[PDB]
Amino acid sequence: HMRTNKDRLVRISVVGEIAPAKMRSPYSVTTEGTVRVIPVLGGITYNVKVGDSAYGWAGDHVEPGVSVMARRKEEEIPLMTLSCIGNEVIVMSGDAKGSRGFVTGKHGGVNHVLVHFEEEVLGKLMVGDKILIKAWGQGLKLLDHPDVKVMNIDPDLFEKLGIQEKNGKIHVPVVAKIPAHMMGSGIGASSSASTDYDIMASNPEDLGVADLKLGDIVAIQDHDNSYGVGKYRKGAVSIGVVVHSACVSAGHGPGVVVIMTGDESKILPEEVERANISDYL
Amino acid sequence: HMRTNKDRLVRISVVGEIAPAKMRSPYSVTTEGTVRVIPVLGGITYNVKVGDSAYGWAGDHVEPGVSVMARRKEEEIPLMTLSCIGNEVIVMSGDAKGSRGFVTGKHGGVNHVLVHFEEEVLGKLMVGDKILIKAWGQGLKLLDHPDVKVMNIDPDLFEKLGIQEKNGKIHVPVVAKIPAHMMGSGIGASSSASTDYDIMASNPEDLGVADLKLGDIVAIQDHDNSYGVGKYRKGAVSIGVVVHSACVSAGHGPGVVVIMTGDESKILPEEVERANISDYL
Amino acid sequence: GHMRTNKDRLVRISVVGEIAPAKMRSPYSVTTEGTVRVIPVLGGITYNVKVGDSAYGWAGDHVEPGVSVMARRKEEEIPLMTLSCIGNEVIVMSGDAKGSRGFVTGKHGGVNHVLVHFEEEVLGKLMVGDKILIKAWGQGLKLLDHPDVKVMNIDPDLFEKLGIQEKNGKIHVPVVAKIPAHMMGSGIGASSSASTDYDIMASNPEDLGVADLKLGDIVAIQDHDNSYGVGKYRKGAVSIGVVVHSACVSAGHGPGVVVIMTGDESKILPEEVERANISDYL
Amino acid sequence: GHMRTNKDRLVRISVVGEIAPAKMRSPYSVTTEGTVRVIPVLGGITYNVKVGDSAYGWAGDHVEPGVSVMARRKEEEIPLMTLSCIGNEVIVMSGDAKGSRGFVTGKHGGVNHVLVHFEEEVLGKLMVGDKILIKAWGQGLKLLDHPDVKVMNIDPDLFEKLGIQEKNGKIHVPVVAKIPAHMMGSGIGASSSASTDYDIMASNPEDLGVADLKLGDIVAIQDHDNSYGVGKYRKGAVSIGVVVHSACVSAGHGPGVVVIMTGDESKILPEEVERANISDYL
Amino acid sequence: GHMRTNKDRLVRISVVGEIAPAKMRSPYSVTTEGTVRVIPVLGGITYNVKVGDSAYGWAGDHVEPGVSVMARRKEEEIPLMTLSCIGNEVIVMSGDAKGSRGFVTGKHGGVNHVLVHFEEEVLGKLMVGDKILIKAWGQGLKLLDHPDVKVMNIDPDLFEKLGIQEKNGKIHVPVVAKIPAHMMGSGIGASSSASTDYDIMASNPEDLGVADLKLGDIVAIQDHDNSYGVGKYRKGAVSIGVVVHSACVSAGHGPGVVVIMTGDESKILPEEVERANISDYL
Ligand SMILES: [Cl-]
Ligand SMILES: [Cl-]
Ligand SMILES: [Cl-]
Ligand SMILES: [Cl-]
Ligand SMILES: [Cl-]
Ligand SMILES: [Cl-]
Ligand SMILES: [Cl-]
Ligand SMILES: [Cl-]
Ligand SMILES: [Cl-]
Ligand SMILES: [Cl-]
Ligand SMILES: [Cl-]
Ligand SMILES: [Cl-]
Ligand SMILES: [Cl-]
Ligand SMILES: [Cl-]
Repeated sequence: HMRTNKDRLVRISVVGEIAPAKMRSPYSVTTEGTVRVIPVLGGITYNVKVGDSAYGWAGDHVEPGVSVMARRKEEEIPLMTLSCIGNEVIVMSGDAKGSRGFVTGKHGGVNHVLVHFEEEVLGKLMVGDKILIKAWGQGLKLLDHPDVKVMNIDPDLFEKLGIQEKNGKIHVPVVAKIPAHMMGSGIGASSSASTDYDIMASNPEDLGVADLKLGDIVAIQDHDNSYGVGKYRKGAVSIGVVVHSACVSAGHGPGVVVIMTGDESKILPEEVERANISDYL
Repeated sequence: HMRTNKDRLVRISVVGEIAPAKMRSPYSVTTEGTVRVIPVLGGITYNVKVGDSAYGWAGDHVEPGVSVMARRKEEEIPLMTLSCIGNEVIVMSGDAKGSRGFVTGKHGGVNHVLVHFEEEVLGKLMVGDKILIKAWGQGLKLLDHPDVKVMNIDPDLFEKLGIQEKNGKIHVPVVAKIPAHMMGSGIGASSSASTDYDIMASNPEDLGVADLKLGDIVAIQDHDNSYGVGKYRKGAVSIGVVVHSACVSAGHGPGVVVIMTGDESKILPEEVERANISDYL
Repeated sequence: GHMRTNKDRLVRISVVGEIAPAKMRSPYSVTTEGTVRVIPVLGGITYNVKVGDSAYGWAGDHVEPGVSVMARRKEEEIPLMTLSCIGNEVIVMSGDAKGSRGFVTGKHGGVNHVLVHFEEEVLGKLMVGDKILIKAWGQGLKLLDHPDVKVMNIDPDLFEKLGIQEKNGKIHVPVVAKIPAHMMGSGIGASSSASTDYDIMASNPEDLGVADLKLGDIVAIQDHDNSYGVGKYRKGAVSIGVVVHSACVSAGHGPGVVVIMTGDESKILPEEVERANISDYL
Repeated sequence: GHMRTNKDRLVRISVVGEIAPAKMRSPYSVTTEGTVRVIPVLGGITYNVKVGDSAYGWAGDHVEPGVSVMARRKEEEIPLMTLSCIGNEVIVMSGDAKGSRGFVTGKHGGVNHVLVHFEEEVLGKLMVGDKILIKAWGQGLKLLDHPDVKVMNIDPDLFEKLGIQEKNGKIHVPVVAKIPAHMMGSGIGASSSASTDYDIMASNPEDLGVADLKLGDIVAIQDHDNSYGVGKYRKGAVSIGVVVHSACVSAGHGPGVVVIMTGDESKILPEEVERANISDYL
Repeated sequence: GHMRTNKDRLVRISVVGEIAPAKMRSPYSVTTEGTVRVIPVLGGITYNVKVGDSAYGWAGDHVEPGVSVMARRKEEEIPLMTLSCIGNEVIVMSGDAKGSRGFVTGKHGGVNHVLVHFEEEVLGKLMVGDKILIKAWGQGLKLLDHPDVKVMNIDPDLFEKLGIQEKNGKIHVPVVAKIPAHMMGSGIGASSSASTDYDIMASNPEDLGVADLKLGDIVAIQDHDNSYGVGKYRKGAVSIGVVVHSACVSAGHGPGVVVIMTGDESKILPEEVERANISDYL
C-alpha cells in the first residue's frame, strides 16, 4: 500500500449525541410539485443500513443506522469536519454503553455523522445517548502522489478499498462513474471536509447501473473537490462514498462524501461489480 | 390481505417524554356559556383507558393512558407526524424502564401522542420519563388501490382491523357513520398526518349510537382527508380512530385520527356493533 | 326606527395595533389536491383587493382586503381581536397618512389581524409598521327586546344600517346566501366567536348555490350556534355573519366569516336578497 | 400584442424590508485554489456596481448591484424573498431619500436579500437601515394558452417588454447565452425557485463561450427544470433566468440567476442574441 | 504620477456604524509596574486629542483620537473593521451634525472601533449613538507592477498622496521611524491584518530613537510580514503602517499601528524623514 503521513495525524475525541428524527414539515415536496408524508432524516433508523440500496425506500434523505448530532451549534464544525468514514465510535451513555461502531458517512445542513453498530445494539439505543467518535484522518497525504488529495477517510479503511498505485497512477475501484451534471444540492459548500453533496438521479438506471447502494464507492467525473465542493473542471475526478438514500425534491438524491480528488491523468477509476465499505466493517 | 409497500417503509426512533397534566385555565367554558372546574389533557390518566366510553367523564379533552409530548418545539412535528396508532412504545427511563406499550392516538394543538401500557406499569411511571416510539407506517400504500390513501397506522395493526377487499371495494368495519356536519375543531389543519379532529357531538345518541368509545373506528361521511383535514366533498369518505374524550366547549368533542380516506366508489364503511383498536392491543 | 339596545352603556375604548407585513410561513401553499402553488397570502396593505370585491377568482390564499392590522406584541392580541368591531372607526397615527380615517371591515383569527378599509388615495402613503388606532365599540351590545338573540362584533351605528327589521317579534335579516352547517370548516371550536372568524370551505361560489360571494357580504349560517365558542352544530340555530377574507386553496379553508348575530330560527329570519354588503354603508 | 395571462387576478401587496449592511462572516474569502483574499462581499449600498455592468472583473465576491434589502426580522424573510419580483416598484420610506422610487433587479438566497436599482442621485442619500417598501406583484402569473410553461419571479409589466414572442404556439425568448446543466452550482436543491437564485459556476465568461456576462442579462439554462425546487436535471427541459449578482471566488459559486420561466424545449425556444438585459427597460 | 493599480475594479460599499460611548471595563488601568491608575480610555468623542497630535504625553490609555465608531451589533463588526480604510469618506447620518463629512484616520481591534476625524466645529454637535456612514473603499487594492508588495487598509486616493515613489522598480516610502520587530506587541497573531491594528510597545518615544511619535504618523516595521495574519517575524520582511491610537500603560501595549503595505526589503525602501503624517492630507 501507499506511503502516507498517517503517523503525523492527530487522533482526537469528537463528541455528539444520537439525533432525533427531524422533520421541518410533515410534507416533502416532490419534483412534480406534489406533497408526500414520509420519514426523513435523523434518528436510529432500524431497517435501513450501510450495504442496503439507496433507492426504493418510502422515505426522503433517509440516513442509515444511527444519526449523531452536536450537543450545540458551536460543536458542529468540528463534528462534521474531523469525523472520517471508518473511524471508531463508542456509545458513552444509556443501555448500549461501551458498544462500538464505525462512521459510515456524514450529512451536511442538519450536520449529522452517521454510524453503523451491530443489529443487537440498535434495540438498546435511545435518542440523546452520548457518542464518542475517535476522529482520525483529516490531514492525510499520499507522500508519493502530492497532487492527489485525500480526505474524510480513516487511514486503516483507506488501505482496504483495493486502491493500487501503478506507474505514478492511482487505480480506484468504483461501482459507477457519475457525470458532473448529475450532481446537485451541496455544490458550493465551503469545504468538502465537512459535508456531502447529492447525486440527483431519481432512479439508478439514470446513472446506468441496476442499483446504487449505501456505502458504494463512486467516481464523480469533472468535479474538483479540493477546497469547496463541486467545482466543475474538465479532466478533474473525485472519488466518494454514498452515504444517504434517494430524495423526492428537485436537486436532491443520494449523498456522497468525497474521499479523493485530483486530475484524470493521476486518478483512474475502474468500474467493478462491487465496491462498498460495508464489506470492510 | 391487501398488497402494500410495507417492506419499503422506514422504521425510525421518535422520542418524547411523559407530558404533565395541562390546563391553561382552571375553568373550561361550556357551550351554554358556563364555567366548570374539571381535569383536562396530558399526564398519566390512571382510570381512563382505550376501550372506555368517550362520554360520561367529569372532564374535558381527557386523554386515555399516557400522554407523550416532545422534548422541545423543533421535535413536535416529527413526533406528531411519524407516530402511528399501533406502534410499539418503550419506556426508556424511570422505574418502568423497559416496559412496552402501544400508540393509541395523537392529539394536535398540545401535540401529544397517546400510549397504552398495562395497568401495573402506570403506577411506576413519572411525568418527564423518557419515551421511545418505534415509528412506522407513514408512506404505506395499497398497491392495488392507488386512490385509497392510508395513514397514521401501524401496518401490522392495519391488517387486523377486518378490512377486506370485496366486490370491487374496500369494506371497513366502523361503529358509526358520522355526518360531515358533526365534525368541528381541527378542520383545516395543515396535514391529516399530524393531528386529530373533533366529532362535535355532545351525546353519543346525537350520532345514533348508544355509546362511542375511546379506540373506536368510525367513518366520516363526505370528508376527504388526503392532505389537509376536513374537506367537505359529497361522496368522499374517511375512516378514523377515536382518540380522546368528549369535551364541554362549542365545536369540540371526541377527537378522531384519520387512517383511510378516498371516494365512496372505492370505500364501503360497514356499520357494526364493535370496532375498537383495544381488541387487538 | 331601530331595535332597542343597551348602546349607551357600552364602553368605547382605544385599541392599538400596527400595519402588518405580508406573511408566509412557506413559499408554498398546499392545495386540496396535494399540489403546491406559490401565491400571495395574508397580511400587508393589499393594493388591489378591497371590501366589495369578490372573495373568489384571485391568485392568492387567505387574501385580506385593504390594510391588515396586527398587535404590537402577543399580550395585546386578545384585546385587539376581541374588542375591534366591524364598522369601528380607525385612525392612522404615524407615517405619511397620519390622520387618515377608515373602518374595520373584518378580522381574522390565527395570525390575529383586524382588517381595515381606507380610501384609495391613503393606501399609497401607508407603510408596514405604521401605528393604528381602532376606536373599539360594540362588544356587550344587547337587543333589549330579544334577550335570546345575541349580537356581537359589530359597531352599533353600522348595525342600524343593515336593513335588519323587527316585525311581529321576529328579526328579518337580509343575506346573500344561506350556508349549510357542513360548509363550515377552519375556526370551528375557537374559544370565542368574539375574537375570530371561521371559514366557509366552498371552493366555488356555485358550491353554495350562488354566482358570487363578495368580501363584505352578509350571510346566514344554518344550524350553527355561535353564542360562546365558534360553530356549535344545533338543528334550528341560525347565525348571521360578514365575509372578511378571500377563498383559500387548502383543505378545510375558505372565505372567512365573522359572526354578528346568533340565535334560534324561530326568532332570526334570514331573507335571501340580491345585495347585502357592508361596503354600501362605508 | 402579448401572451394571454391571468394578470388581472394577481394580488399586489406591500412587502417590507430595510437596507442591509455590508456583510462578511470572515475577513477572508476562500478561493477554488485554496488561498485567501480580503475583498468586499455582499449587502449594502454598492456605489459603483449596477445592473448592466459586467458580472466579472470586480475585486469582490458575490457583489450585489445597487441597494440590498433585507428583512426586518427572520419571520419576514420568506415573504420578502418569495413575493418580490424583478421589475417591481420600490419606494424608500424613511431617511433622506424618502419618496424615491426604484425597481427590483434581482434577489439572492441564503442571506436573503432583494436587490434594487435607484437612480444615481438617490444613492448618496441612502443609509443602511432605511425602510424599504416593495410593491410586490407577479407570483401566480400564468400563461393561459401555455399551461406547461411556468413563469415566475417577474413583474407582469416587465415581462411584456422583454421581447418574448409567441409564434405558432412556441415561445421565443431572447437570451445572451445558453448555459449547460453542468455549469450550474450553488443553490441547486433549494426548496423553491420562487425564493432564491442559483449560481452559474463559471470562473470566466469564456467558460460559457461568451466574452462577457452582465448583471441583468437574460440567459437560458439548458436541461434544468425549475418548476418547484431548483436545478432538476432533465434532458429537454429549459429554463430562462436573469443574472442578479457578481462572480465569486469560491468553488461551486458564480453569478447568480433568478429563474423567470421554465418548461420543455418543444415550447420554449431560446434565441441567442447580442443583447438582452433588464437594464434597458428599467 | 502614480503606481499602476486595479483601483477601477475595487468595490465601494456602505459600511454602517454608530458613535461609540467611552468604554471602561474597570475604573482602573494596570501599569507595567503593577500599580493602578484612574484615567480615560477608549471610545467616545474625544474633544482634545486628534490626528496629528502626539501619541504620548496624555493622562489616558489607548486614547482614540476624534470620533470612535462601533458596529450596531456584533454581526456587523467584521465588515466594519475589514472594509473601512484609512482615508475613506465618512458622513454623519443622524443627529445635529447630520450631513457633516470626515475621514477615517484608523481602526482599533478588540473593541473594534473605526476612528474618524471631523472638523472641530462638528464635534460639539455630535452625540454618542449618532449614525455613521463609511464609504468603504480600498480592500482588494493591488499594485499591478509589484505583485509581491501587498497593500491594504488604505483609501486609493489617500495612498496616492503619501509621497511614495516608484523608482527603478523600488518603492520608496517616507516614514518617521523604523521600528524593530521586538518592539511590536499586542495584536501579533490576529487573524487578518485587514481588520485590526497592533501595538508598538514602546513606553517612550525615545525607546524608538525619536523625540515624538504622532497619531497619524507613517512608520516602518522591520522584519515583520503582515500579508495575512498579523506580525509574522521574517528577517528581511518590511511593513509600513499608520499610528492610530495613543500610548498605553500596560505591559505589551502601546500606540497602535494599522498596516498599509507589506513585502520584502529589496522592494520596499523606507526613508526616514522629518514629517510623514496623514493629517497633512485630510
Ligand atoms: Cl448502518
Ligand atoms: Cl501526484
Ligand atoms: Cl390506554
Ligand atoms: Cl383505487
Ligand atoms: Cl352533512
Ligand atoms: Cl378594503
Ligand atoms: Cl328572544
Ligand atoms: Cl348540514
Ligand atoms: Cl443597480
Ligand atoms: Cl404548454
Ligand atoms: Cl450538461
Ligand atoms: Cl481626529
Ligand atoms: Cl514585486
Ligand atoms: Cl528585532
